[PDB]
Amino acid sequence: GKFGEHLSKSLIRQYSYYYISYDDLKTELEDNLSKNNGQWTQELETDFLESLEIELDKVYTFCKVKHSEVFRRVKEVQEQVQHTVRLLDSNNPPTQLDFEILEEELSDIIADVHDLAKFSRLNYTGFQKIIKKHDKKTGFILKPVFQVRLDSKPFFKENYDELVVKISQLYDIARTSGRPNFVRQTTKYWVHPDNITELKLIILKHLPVLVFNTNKEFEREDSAITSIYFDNENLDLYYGRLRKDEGAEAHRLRWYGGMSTDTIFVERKTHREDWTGEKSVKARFALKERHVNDFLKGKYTVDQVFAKMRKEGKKPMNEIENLEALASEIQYVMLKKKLRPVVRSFYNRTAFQLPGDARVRISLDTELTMVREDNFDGVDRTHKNWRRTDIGVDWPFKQLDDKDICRFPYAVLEVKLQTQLGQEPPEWVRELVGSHLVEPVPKFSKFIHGVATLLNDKVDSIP
Repeated sequence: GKFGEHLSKSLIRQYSYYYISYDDLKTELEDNLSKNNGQWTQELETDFLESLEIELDKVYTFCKVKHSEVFRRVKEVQEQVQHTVRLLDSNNPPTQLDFEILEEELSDIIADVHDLAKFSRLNYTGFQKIIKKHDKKTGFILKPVFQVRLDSKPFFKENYDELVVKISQLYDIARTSGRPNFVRQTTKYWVHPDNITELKLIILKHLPVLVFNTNKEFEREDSAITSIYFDNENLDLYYGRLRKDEGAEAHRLRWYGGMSTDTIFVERKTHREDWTGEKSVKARFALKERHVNDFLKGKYTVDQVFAKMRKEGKKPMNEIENLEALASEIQYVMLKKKLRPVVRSFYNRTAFQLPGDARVRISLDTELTMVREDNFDGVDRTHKNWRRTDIGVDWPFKQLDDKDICRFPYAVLEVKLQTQLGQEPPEWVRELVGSHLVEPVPKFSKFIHGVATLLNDKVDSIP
């Protein structure tokens, strides 16, 4: 009534005529009743139902025009945006200037959808308010009669749910300026044993030494990386890795820290030639030391190996089945190729990294040593074991015969960068790498070096 006409004055500026004539209908109700001394008739009702059907048809059609008009701008931009995306890969590319315009046009449609929605709703509220006022002031029933007429001609039933979702989808393309990060680097350097400490102290200031929670304080023992490499009498695996053969496997049994360590890593490296397009892999499974000799024989089955892991329930069966397939393959090769402990690789690793920072990550391998594990010269070193027991991690292994050990003259410094595009690596790294402490050099194999050095007499190809 009064609150309905006062709020009606808050209509959209541009559209004043297209809007409901509430005042004109409120006058028709009060003027006809005053004339008939507060009484409504069959004649007055049919004439008032005419006025309402005139305004309903006026609104329904305008809204059927503006609805198609705003849907036109949508079709036009949906098309232009879909073609812009196609042009991202083609010879003619779309610059950032293009997306700025597309966004500008969407913002304009957003304004229109808003105005269309505000109008449809304001009008429907008016019709509801006028029918409610008529049925009150007269004893005539018009609410369910007129509802049939409103439902047959809906402008208010517009969901906009799909339009809004589409506008956001299109706007996101303009926001993401198309269809929608750093650079890695790994360098190895030789370090002369005179600089191991100086270099360690330098790195220390910037990056802390990575210490694993060893259930006890640090001991030199805790940095030892011992790896027993396997090959046969004919040194098949060595030649394969040496000639960089496609699919060339290298088998090694690794343990971290001192002799107290019971968890042994059964590792395998598969070489993949660049022509395949596939990268080389490294795969491993953990094994208790008390089971190693028995496993390599075939006596300790793969199903026995992983029985505890299956029962533990921590790992998904898919992963377990892959680890089982791995162990099975490693077990097959050891037997079929008659592999035996051939050469031991030892070195101490000091890692340097800031927690949750990968911009710079350094590692230093020191006391690089290759020891004989074979029986190719008649001398049984292992004594039917997977490693010799006359040595531990007790470098420089003085007890060993001079011809069984190769104490490598240098240390290896590995610098792993992850530099975000546009930015540079820290100046401290650039200064260190360019200093008298490190020498530039490419990666080498401790297995190949060990076999070629210690088994010089057995090998024909020496790099």
